[PDB]
Amino acid sequence: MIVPVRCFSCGKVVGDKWESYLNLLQEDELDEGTALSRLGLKRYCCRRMILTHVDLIEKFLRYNPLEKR
Amino acid sequence: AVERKVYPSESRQRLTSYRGKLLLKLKWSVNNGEENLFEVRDCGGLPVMLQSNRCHL
Amino acid sequence: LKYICAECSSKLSLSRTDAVRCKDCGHRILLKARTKRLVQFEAR
Ligand SMILES: [Zn+2]
Ligand SMILES: [Zn+2]
Repeated sequence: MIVPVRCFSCGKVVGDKWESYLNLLQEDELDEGTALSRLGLKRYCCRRMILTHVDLIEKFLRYNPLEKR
Repeated sequence: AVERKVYPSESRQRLTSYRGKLLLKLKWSVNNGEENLFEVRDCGGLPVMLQSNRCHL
Repeated sequence: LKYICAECSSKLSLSRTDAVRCKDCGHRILLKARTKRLVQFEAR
């Protein structure tokens, strides 16, 4: 849904890295491994949190009951 | 009034069925075609399945 | 305005002995709105 603020296994804060990860994938032609490395995620426990996030809140947000559609 | 479109979201929210209207035209024939009294008639609400040609989606 | 229409999302307030319907359109489903009240939690 929304990016987990802290990695489950260790506790390194990965919640502030989702947008920068998307930028590194979009602007630069960096693959996921290189982008995760550059973001500072060393342990694979930290790498999986940002590598496998789905970000379903974007799909959840289109059903807004407080706005005229 | 003018009939509007009812959507399955409305049907789920109302906790009621999502059914169309079934119309049959009866042929009240008498004496092998001396005179025929045609008449269409509503036959209650026929439930329809989603994403079918009888659904707004 | 304690209610929100479920089709046009327009705020509307219902008095007693009043029609349960929207005013800008003719939708019969009204969503209740969330006001400002304290809801204590635990950051667990
Ligand atoms: Zn970790
Ligand atoms: Zn309305």
